[PDB]
Amino acid sequence: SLLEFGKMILEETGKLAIPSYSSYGCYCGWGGKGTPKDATDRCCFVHDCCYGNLPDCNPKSDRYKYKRVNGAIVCEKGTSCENRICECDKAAAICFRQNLNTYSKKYMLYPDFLCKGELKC
Ligand SMILES: CN(C)Cc1c[nH]c2c(CCCO)cccc12
Repeated sequence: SLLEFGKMILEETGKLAIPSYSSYGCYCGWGGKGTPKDATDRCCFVHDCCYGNLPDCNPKSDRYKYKRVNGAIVCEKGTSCENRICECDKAAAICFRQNLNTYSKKYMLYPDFLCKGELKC
């Protein structure tokens, strides 16, 4: 669910999902069009694609369970939708973690008209 993914992002990064990632660039949160601005945005693009692979699942509301096994996120057994949503969100959090070194506040609240360039999943 949206709230769980926000917790997973805070644990990984130390940044609150809202407002650090909720409006970042051309793909994070509401959005998803044009050429991703940077590596963090590419994380959101992949995440957006990952959700798109699951048209009959509801990632905002569906709650999954996960644990930590060496500080590592480990998705636990639930429904097939919940399992698949978890793996999507786990990849995004890790991706954000991996790219904190290039995170830029200038891409926060990025303008929609500046998101141009087709990019398929
Ligand atoms: C409670 N709810 C309002 C939280 C929320 C809104 N947008 C979010 C994003 C967007 C980052 C990925 O697209 C990530 C994690 C949580 C949120």
